Amino acid sequence: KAIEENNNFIKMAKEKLAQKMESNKENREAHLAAMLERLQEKDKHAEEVRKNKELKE
Amino acid sequence: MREIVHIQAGQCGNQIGAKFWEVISDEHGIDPTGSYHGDSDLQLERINVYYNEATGNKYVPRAILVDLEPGTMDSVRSGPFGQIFRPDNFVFGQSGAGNNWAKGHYTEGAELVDSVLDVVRKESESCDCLQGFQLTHSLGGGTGSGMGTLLISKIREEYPDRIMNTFSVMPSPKVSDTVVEPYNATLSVHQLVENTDETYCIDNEALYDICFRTLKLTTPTYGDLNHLVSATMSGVTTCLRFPGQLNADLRKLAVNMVPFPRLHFFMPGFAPLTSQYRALTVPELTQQMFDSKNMMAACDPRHGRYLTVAAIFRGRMSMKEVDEQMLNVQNKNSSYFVEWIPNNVKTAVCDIPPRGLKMSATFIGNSTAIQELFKRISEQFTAMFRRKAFLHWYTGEGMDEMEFTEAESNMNDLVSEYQQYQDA
Ligand SMILES: CC(C)(C)c1nc[nH]c1/C=c1\[nH]c(=O)/c(=C/c2cccc(C(=O)c3ccc(F)cc3)c2)[nH]c1=O
Ligand SMILES: Nc1nc2c(ncn2[C@@H]2O[C@H](COP(=O)(O)OP(=O)(O)O)[C@@H](O)[C@H]2O)c(=O)[nH]1
Ligand SMILES: [Ca+2]
Ligand SMILES: [Mg+2]
Repeated sequence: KAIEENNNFIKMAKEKLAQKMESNKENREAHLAAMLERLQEKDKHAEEVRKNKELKE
Repeated sequence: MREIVHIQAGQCGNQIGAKFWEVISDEHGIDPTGSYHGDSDLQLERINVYYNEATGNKYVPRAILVDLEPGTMDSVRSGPFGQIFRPDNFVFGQSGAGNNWAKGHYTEGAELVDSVLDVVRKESESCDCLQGFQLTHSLGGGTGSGMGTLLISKIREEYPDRIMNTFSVMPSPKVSDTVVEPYNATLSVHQLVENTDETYCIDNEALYDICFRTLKLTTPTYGDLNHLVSATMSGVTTCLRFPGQLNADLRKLAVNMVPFPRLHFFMPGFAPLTSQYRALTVPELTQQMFDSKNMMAACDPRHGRYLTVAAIFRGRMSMKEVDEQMLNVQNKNSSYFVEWIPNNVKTAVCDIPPRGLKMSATFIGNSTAIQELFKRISEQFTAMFRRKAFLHWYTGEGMDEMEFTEAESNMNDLVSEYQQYQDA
């Protein structure tokens, strides 16, 4: 039982840690993905601005 | 039945156990390197009880030294009589037991127990007629308490017909290393109730008070407590270590002291108490050894009744006067001796006095007042256990709360059993 509980604690610490570090990488990447997607939306807007100058002449 | 195998376990066990071999080696004329330099043939007549004979006519104690850390056993080997012990009998682990019964009994000590039993078997093998085992330990720590009781349970399996006796030092807040002592002691008491034939209840409370009140030592060390212990250890082994027309072994003595199998916890005592010039008279020895102040277990014998008493007087005195004085205290205090065991006080005299004293007396009392000792440790236990305090140290090593609940109940049963014969 001493071994069983000592192993359980090591097991669940390792699984709790791996779940957090993977959940964190998902969240950080998704936060950076949204930031770039908003910045890439400005490039698509700036392309419509430059087209509406040439298509008005 | 001549040979006894001695085992000393833990810091305490090895400390008082070292003092035992210091005192008796002096009494038998054995020097620090093992050679005989006595004068009386009585010193060699029953030397086989505690010593093996070696080449060059050397005497080696039949002694096994156990601990879960090297520390204290390195101090034994360095100490005054440490060279006399057989090097193979020093059996020790490395990690210690942190005053933890569970470590001693179930994890750390389990790893070391079998190699201790190999040394026991080695000693028991070359024994013409092994009478039994004796053990020195504390019940308050981890090794002596937890492993010492584990050894006692293993020894009983392999040697179920041999006598198991212990000197078991009981913990007290007055001389206290850790708050978990009551836990360790309660777990150990249940083991001794099952697996020992006699247990000498050395109470550190009592040894402290004797050092403080009746010896005027303001700051008593463990050596001052151990001085009182070794005087008693010598006293209880006198009738086996010498003659004098007494035809008794550990079993014969056990048969006459223990009327009920579970009630084998004795109240040791010694007169005179020392730390002298005027030798005591026989009446003084008798009054002192029966006095509560001289008791090595902090109980009041007036609060119980004596089931049996044994007293062994050392020195050159009148056996007529001993008989008279021993009969005087019984017949003048007959309420405190049970009427339903006739002639329950027995006595012996040995001509050889111990070192320093011209005449002494060692008291072995099987009184029902020892319930006070077990009640005190039961109260300390429950104070913590009702809040499950400090249990994590034990559950971490695999133990359940159930085992504590059992042990609490087993000792309270012992107390109830002592109360039964006190009112009968
Ligand atoms: C007639 C007369 C008075 C002799 C008598 N009639 C009934 N009884 C008696 C006396 C004795 N009865 C005993 O049962 C006895 C027990 C005994 C013997 C040896 C060792 C240990 C022992 O636990 C020990 C000692 C040192 C140690 F390190 C670890 C353990 C106990 N000694 C006695 O002198
Ligand atoms: N009388 C006496 N008691 C001791 C001695 N050493 C430790 N103790 C007591 O024993 C208990 C501690 O156990 P200890 O033997 O040090 O632990 P272990 O080495 O793990 O068995 C405490 O209750 C102390 O009061 C000693 O030399 N003499
Ligand atoms: Ca280990
Ligand atoms: Mg200690």
